[PDB]
Amino acid sequence: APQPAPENAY
Amino acid sequence: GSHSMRYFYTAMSRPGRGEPRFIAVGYVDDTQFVRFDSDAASPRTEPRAPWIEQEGPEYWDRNTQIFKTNTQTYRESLRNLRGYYNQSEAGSHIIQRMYGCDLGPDGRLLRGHDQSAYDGKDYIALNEDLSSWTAADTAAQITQRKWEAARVAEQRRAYLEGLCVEWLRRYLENGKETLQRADPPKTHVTHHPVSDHEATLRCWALGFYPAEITLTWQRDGEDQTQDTELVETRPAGDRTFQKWAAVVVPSGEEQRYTCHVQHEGLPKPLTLRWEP
Amino acid sequence: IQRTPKIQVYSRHPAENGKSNFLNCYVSGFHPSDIEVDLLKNGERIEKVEHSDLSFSKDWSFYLLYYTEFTPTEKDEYACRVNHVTLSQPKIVKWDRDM
Repeated sequence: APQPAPENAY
Repeated sequence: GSHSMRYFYTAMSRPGRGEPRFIAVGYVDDTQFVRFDSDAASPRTEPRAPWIEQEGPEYWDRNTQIFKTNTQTYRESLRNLRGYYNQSEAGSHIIQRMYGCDLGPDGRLLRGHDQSAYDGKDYIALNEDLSSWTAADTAAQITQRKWEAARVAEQRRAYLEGLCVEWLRRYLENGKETLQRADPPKTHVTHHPVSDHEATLRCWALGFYPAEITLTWQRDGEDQTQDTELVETRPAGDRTFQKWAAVVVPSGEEQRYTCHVQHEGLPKPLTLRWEP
Repeated sequence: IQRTPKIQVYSRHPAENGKSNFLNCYVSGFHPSDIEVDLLKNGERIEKVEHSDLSFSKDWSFYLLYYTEFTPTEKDEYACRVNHVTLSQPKIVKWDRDM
């Protein structure tokens, strides 16, 4: 399973 | 360790041809198991390995929402980086990100990973402590300040030590018949005369898994690293890999050369020689 | 900057004339990701050709596998045609059953 979203924008 | 899980994200801008495309693929060791492409007719996380198909509807919908949300977030990130580098809105750029967990042969977390690149160059990476960052330049420093203020490292660490390891162990069990099976390489040496007094000895390794392998030529017990032509390990298309190493030798001196093969699927390293 | 693709043309299983196999064209080490790859039979583009999902290596360069089923022979010539932003002209790589 992938990293939870939302991720922080760069 | 002996196992790992990795997700690879690629976001690519293309001014004049729509919004940035976002692709994500997931792997357990050298086996891909999922994919998502924002350019698909109807974007949705799709299975790429037999053992992942058993996951329920919630699993796939959860994955799809994450990647659909990421599609939007990475477009924002591309706009941000364009600005950090004072770049024109006319060029195409790419953000790449690799992240995942490594487990020891016992099943314990060995280490976590989270690395990003911009246009093929290292941008920012989470350090092994899973708490601090290493920025490549003043632009990445802006991202670093932003992620430190938002406690991003803490969120990545929580994932890497928790969900990442948990799901990896689950996948390893569900696909144990393949993921936990090493296939040794089938080996042989071919001979190709190049001239009257020189011939090419090519050592082959076929049908092996995982991709990790060591192929070397020795002359009188001395390896020929500098004189050996070693091609990049390549996929066969049936989950296995292929690789070969060649050396040009003097006719009649072939028996002074030996090919050595090391692979996880081999109880003991192999030593081959040309057999006329 | 940019990186030119490495190209390897080979078969999935050892080549046996008249026996169904798989022709592979592995392109790797390139950047950016846009790339055009065609598998050719006697100079003609093969229609049914699939490819793997885009992924990249530790050095961030990309790699893709293009493949199609095929039956080897002594006469039929196979090759892989690759074009990339780093190439001024499309690169042609012929299949050598011993490579």
